[PDB]
Amino acid sequence: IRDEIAKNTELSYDFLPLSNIKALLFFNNEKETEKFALERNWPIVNSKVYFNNQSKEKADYEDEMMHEEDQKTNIIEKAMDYAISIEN
Amino acid sequence: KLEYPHTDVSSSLEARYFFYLSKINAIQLDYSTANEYIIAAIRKAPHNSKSLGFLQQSNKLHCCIQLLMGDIPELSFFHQSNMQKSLLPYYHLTKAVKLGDLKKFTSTITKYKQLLLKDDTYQLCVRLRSNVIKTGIRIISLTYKKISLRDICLKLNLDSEQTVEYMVSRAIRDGVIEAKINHEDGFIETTELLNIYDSEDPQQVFDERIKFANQLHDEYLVSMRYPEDKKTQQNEK
Amino acid sequence: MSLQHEKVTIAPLVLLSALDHYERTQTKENKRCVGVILGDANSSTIRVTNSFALPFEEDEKNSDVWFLDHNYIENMNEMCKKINAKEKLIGWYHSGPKLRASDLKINELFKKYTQNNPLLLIVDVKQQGVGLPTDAYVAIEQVKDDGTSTEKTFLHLPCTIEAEEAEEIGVEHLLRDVRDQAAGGLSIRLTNQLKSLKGLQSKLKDVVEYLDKVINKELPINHTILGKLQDVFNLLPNLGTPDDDEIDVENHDRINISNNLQKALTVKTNDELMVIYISNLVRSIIAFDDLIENKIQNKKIQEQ
Repeated sequence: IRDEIAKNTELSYDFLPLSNIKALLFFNNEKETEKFALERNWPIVNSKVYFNNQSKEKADYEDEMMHEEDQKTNIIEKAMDYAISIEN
Repeated sequence: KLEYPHTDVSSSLEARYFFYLSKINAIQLDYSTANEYIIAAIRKAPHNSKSLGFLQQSNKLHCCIQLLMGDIPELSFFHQSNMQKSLLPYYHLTKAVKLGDLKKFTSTITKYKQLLLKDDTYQLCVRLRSNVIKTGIRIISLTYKKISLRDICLKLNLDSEQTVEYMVSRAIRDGVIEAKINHEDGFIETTELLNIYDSEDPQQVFDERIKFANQLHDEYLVSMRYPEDKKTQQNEK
Repeated sequence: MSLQHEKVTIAPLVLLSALDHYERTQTKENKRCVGVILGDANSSTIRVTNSFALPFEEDEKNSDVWFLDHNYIENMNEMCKKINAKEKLIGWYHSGPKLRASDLKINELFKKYTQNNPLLLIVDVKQQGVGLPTDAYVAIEQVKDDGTSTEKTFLHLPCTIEAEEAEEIGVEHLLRDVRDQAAGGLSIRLTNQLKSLKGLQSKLKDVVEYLDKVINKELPINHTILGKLQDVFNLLPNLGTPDDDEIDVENHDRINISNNLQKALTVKTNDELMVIYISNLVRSIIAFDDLIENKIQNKKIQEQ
C-alpha cells in the first residue's frame, strides 16, 4: 500500500509537508517517513519533499539506454516509409 | 502458441474465434485489444434471424467491454434495437455508470443478478464499480475547473476530503481525470486545455490513420486477381 | 577593360567540339590545345556559340615556352564572319586539365584582339566529376590588402549551360537516357535527395582539411576565402525559435493532404475490387453453357 500511494502522489503534487506525508503513507514515526523518503530518492529540504527527483532520474535512465531512435520515430523515417509502400 | 489459420476458413469460424479471444482477455485486465476483437466478431458473423442466438450474446459483451474502458456506448444503442427484451439489464447498467451514482449501480447488479450470471458478464459487473466512480469524478472536474474536495464530498457523497484525494491520486496515474491536486490550497485544478495544433501531436495520430489506409491497400491487391485467375483458367466461350 | 562575365552560358556544341579537336591533333601526355571561342559579348551572359582550333604547340621542357600563330587567327575569324557576323573573339579555350599561371601570359595576348576581357574557358577533356566539366575564369587586375601590387590573377566565374531551341532538340534526338541527377518520379527524387545531401558532405570535408593546411602547412591566407565562411555562420538557420514551431505546423498540413489522398484512392481501388467480382459472376453463366457446346467440339475431332 505505501508504494502504490507513493507512486500516485508524484503526479498530484511536487510537495507535501512532512506531516502530510506521514498520514498519507502510513507510518507511526516521523523519523521512519524521512528515512523511507531518502532511500526512495526524494530529498527532504526545508521540510518539503521533492517527488520530482526520482521521476527525472528514471526518465534520464530510459534516454541513457538506446533502442531508441525508431520507437519514437523521426520525421524523415515517416516520410521514407510512405514512398516505399507505394512503390512496390 | 499460435497456429490459427486465416487461409481457408468460413466467416463463421472467425466470428467464434474473435468472441472467445475478447472475452478471455477482459478478466485479465486488457480491454483495448478485446475492443478490436469483439467489434470485429459482430461484423464477420452472418446477420440473420436464425443466427440470433450468437449475435445476441455478442451485443451484450460489447457494451459491457465499453464500460470497462471507462468509455460509454450509446443510449441510442439499446433503444432502436429489436433486441430490447434481452438488452433490458444493460441499459440500466450503462445508465448507472453514465450518471455516476454509485447507489443506483448497487441496486441494478442485485436486481439483474440472475440474468447476467447466465451470460456470465456478472464477474465483469463487479469490476465496473471502479468505472462508476471514475465517471462521477470526471464530470466534476470537467464542470468546475477549480473545485475544493469539500464540494466534491457534498455532490457525490464521499466520506471525507481524504477519501476523494486518494481516488484522484490513483486515477491520474492512469490519466483518466487528467488533473493535478493542489494540496496546500485544498482543490483539484484540471489540466485539460486542448489546442494541440501547436504541438507536434498530429504526426503520430496521422500516421496510425495512414497505416490503416495502407492495410486496406495490401488487402485489396492480393484478393482481387485471385478469383479472376481461376475463372480465366476454367474454360469459357 | 570591364567585367561583364557574371554569367557564362555555354552551348553544348562547344563542349562536343572541344573533345573532337583535342583527339584530332592527338595532344596527350600533358600536351594542351588552344582554340578561339567565337561569340557574343557586352552582355552580362556571355554566350559561347562556337569554337575553332588554333595550331598551338606547347612544350614539355617548360610551360613558359609555346608556339602560337597570330597570322592564323584572323583568317579563321573572317571566314566565320561570313557565316554569321555576330561572332567575334571572346577568349580562347584551354584543354585543362587544370589551371596554370603560364595561361596568364597567353591571356594578355588575346586581350589585343578582344574588345571585352578574355574568357579562359578550361574545357576539361577528362570528364572529371559528376557535375560540369567546365570551370570558367577571366583574367582580372587587382591590388590586395596584403601589400601586393598590380596582380594578375584569375577569378572564378560560375558556369551555366544554355542551348538554343534547335540545338537542344538535337540532344534529345541523339540520347534517350533518363539520367541519375534527374528529378522525375518518386523513386528518382528519392535518389536525388540522398545524392544531393552526400554532395554537400563531400565539399564541407575539403574545407575542414584545407583550414588545417593554412595553419600548419603554410598555404596562403586570403580574405575572400575566410569571408565566405563567416557568411555561412551568420545566416545559419536556428531551431527551437518560433520559426521552427511554425515549420512543424506547416509540416502537419502537408501530412494532412497526404492522409486525405491516401483514403481517396482506397475508395476508387475498392470500386475495382467489387467489379472484378461482378464480371466473375457473369462469366460463370457463360462457362456453363460453353461446356455443352465443347462436347460437340470434342466429338467432331474424334469423328473425322
